Amino acid sequence: SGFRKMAFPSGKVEGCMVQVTCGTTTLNGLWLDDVVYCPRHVICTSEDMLNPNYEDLLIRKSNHNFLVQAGNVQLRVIGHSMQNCVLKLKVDTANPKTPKYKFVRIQPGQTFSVLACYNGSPSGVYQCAMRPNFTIKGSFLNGSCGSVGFNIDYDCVSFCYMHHMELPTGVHAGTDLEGNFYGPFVDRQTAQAAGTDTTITVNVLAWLYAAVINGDRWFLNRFTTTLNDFNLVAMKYNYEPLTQDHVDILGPLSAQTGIAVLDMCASLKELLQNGMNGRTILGSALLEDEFTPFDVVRQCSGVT
Amino acid sequence: SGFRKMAFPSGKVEGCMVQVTCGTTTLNGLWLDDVVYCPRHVICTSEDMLNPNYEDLLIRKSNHNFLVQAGNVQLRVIGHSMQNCVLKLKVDTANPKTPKYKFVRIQPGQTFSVLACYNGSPSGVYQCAMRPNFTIKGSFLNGSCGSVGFNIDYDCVSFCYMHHMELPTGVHAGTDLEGNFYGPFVDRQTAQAAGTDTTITVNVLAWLYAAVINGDRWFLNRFTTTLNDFNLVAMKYNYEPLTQDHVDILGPLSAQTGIAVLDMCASLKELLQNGMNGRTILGSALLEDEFTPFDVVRQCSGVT
Ligand SMILES: Cc1ccncc1CC(=O)Nc1cccc2c1CNCC2
Ligand SMILES: Cc1ccncc1CC(=O)Nc1cccc2c1CNCC2
Repeated sequence: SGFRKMAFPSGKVEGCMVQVTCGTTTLNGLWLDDVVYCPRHVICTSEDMLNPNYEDLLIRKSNHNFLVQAGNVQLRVIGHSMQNCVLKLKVDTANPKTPKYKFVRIQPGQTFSVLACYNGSPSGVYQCAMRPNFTIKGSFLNGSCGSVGFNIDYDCVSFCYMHHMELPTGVHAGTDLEGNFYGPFVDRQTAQAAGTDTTITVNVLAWLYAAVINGDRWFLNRFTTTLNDFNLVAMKYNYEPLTQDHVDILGPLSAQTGIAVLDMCASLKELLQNGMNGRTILGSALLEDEFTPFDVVRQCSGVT
Repeated sequence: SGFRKMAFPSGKVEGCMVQVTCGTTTLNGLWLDDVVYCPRHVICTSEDMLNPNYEDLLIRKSNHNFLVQAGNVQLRVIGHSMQNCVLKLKVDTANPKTPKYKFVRIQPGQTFSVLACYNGSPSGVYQCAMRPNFTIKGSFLNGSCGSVGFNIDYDCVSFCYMHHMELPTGVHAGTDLEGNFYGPFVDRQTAQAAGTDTTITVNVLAWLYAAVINGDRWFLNRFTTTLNDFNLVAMKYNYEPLTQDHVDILGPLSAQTGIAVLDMCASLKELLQNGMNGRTILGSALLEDEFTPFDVVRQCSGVT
């Protein structure tokens, strides 16, 4: 029992972190096989930041300008290419610690672990969700760029995020491992609107099921609702509309607890309309949306 | 910017996890050098649980009865001994992945990361605090016993906790790595009173400083207080009394922000007396006490 905001064990990812320096800029790279992936803004100086012409800046660089260091050893760079907002530095040595891996583009509302790094060294690990507006609320300081987000399925690490930028609002933006930004963001030092965010309804319901499984049941009520009625409430409270696909994904948790999804929706409806009245659920005084239904089942079943 | 409940990178600890089986019981062990540490209750059956005579149960066991498996390879057990509530299984092979390590007994109110494991395999990592009453609010299922808590200082892992038990209340109890329980707990299947818990005042103030550093400042007020006046409020709200040692530990955060510790105490006093009024601080609707002043500085400075 107990329910925590659990991250994946970061070991397989720690073995891939390297430091990449170009000119006077240092950030993190991800070394998989004989390629090191890092944000392309490593080639920028301070004057470039506002409106960089990455193609021109990269043309002034040669393989020997990209200093890649894996802990204490130096990697020899034999190729460089830009793919969207990432640089791919071909090195002459395959990473001996390369785990089984995939590059994936996650959907908004999905969760992943971040291994925050500075100078190629891991500092900490935390779990977060990709917001519906494609930002993440991380913990990143200057030098953390190139830190990655990932999920693990037994022995396979699916890398889904590489950190690039902190928006003026203090929220974070980045790319998939092919260098495509999540959201409308560009790698420029400029104010950039992040869309209106919403609460991930299916995740809140998953977390309410986790609460019931772990003994927090005070919020269960005598009511039910419909998808239409619940969605009128979700609209008013800036929650994502619930669909039958979301109900279907909540099926295993509904079966385990015996609480029909629409009955849990009626509990969530009452919590939205009345608040918590100074009470808590799983140690939180707000409705938590950073656990997917898959996360709840995994944590509640002890998947390793 | 941003502030997260960050765990240490778990890689150095993942390399030490093994599975220990004795009879029909399987749990986790920690393999450091040529010794495997695990909870002594691995030698119990279901009838033993209520009042085990561990000395007698251990006498019926021989080295070959303790099956230790590190991933896919079997370790040869050449010695066994019980030290308090832990068993130490001497093996013929030193763990090649043994990091630099220490065994430490942490103080209540201090924080650490837990690498939850099942069958010797890591499932997830999370950060928590040792409560003032010596329990931890973890996320542990049957089979997680032997999972450990730790802190990391550059390359040295200080192991501070080994998981043993879930109390009937759903909170967790365990030992230091010498097998001494934190708190009054015994490794028996019985109802055991956990003392009255309190909120870790110095940690809440550290987290309020983290909030100010990261932009959440609405709670700052025009007031100040004294240690005596603040402690009358801490008493009423079940908070640990603040001492000059706690004020001194908050010195670096007070210096960085320019907010005197007693002025932050007056902000905390107003939050205790009036609540949050439906507002949030660092994404929380309650006063968070699982970050020490050291954690706040480490996260805010990017220590790797
Ligand atoms: C300060 C910080 C904190 C947390 N996470 C990231 C950062 C740095 C950042 O946003 N860098 C950046 C992002 C887009 C483009 C460029 C840069 C840097 N100059 C080159 C052009
Ligand atoms: C079920 C669970 C969930 C989370 N964490 C731990 C557990 C198991 C547990 O409390 N075991 C235990 C703790 C003290 C003593 C003994 C045992 C087992 N039998 C032997 C004597």
